[PDB]
Amino acid sequence: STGSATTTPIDSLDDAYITPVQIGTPAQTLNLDFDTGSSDLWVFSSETTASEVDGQTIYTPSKSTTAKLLSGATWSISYGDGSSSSGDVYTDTVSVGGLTVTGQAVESAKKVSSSFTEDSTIDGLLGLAFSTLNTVSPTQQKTFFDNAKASLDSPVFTADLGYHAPGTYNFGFIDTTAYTGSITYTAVSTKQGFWEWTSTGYAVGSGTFKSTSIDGIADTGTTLLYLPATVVSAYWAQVSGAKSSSSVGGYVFPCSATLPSFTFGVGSARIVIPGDYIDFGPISTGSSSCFGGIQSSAGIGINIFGDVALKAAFVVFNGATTPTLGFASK
Repeated sequence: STGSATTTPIDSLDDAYITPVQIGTPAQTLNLDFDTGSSDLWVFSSETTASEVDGQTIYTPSKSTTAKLLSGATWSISYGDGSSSSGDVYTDTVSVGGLTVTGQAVESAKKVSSSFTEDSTIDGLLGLAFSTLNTVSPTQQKTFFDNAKASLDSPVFTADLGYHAPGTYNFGFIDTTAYTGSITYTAVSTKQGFWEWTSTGYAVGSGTFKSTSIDGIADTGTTLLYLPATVVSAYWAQVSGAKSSSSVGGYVFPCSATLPSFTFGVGSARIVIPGDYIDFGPISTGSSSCFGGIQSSAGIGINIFGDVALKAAFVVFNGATTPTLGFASK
């Protein structure tokens, strides 16, 4: 089997991407944030504290003939941005782009933090990291991908995120029309539960490539590119007037600037992030200070190849017995 679904930016900055997901019988379609940095499929629901719902579409398990309470199971998750959610668990039928999993754990939120409430466009998350990170207790549950894997034509999914445009998540096949050149594959460590890999270096604009190992994670659920302070300083030094602002929470730059590109290495291959991808617009409405899309990972504890980086590539998440990651230009 295979599946193919379009993923759409939630706003004009590509802050996140939503993908429609069918849950239950008859189908209830919710728009979920596919997150290769976590491993829980959770949704706003009929159980979510009413004051914490503001515009989201909810899953109502009592209206699904295939829903079953997973008795005694609870979940609770905290994300890198400080947001969180928790609740109980149902199993139900879940379909993405024509690919169906029966008996998928659907984690129903009883509580969500303010960031989730305030984002009316995101109805929940669909985790695509390794199932070892799943938070369901006392019986850990599998991701949608893990459950689907055996049925797929090939044990892979691909992320093809757009810049200010829709893109695609495919399951079970590699669309050879969706990228240019060849795909370069690189090793993955699953030791921390992430799609963790080592970039071979970077360049700023038309500058020379610096060969240096940068361990980090491919994380579709993180907006920006978070890299070591040395790398980030070298980038922003090429933008007149750019500075790190503790009050704003990162590097800012004059909105009048033209940003240089940023290149990262995948083995001997190179992925180029155009400068425009690194512009996250005014820090507040009407400001002439703009927020940067490359930020320091210092104090996160891990480097993160988030959407800024991933959207410059066609990315293969290869879930074979020994997982790997592939990157192609597009």
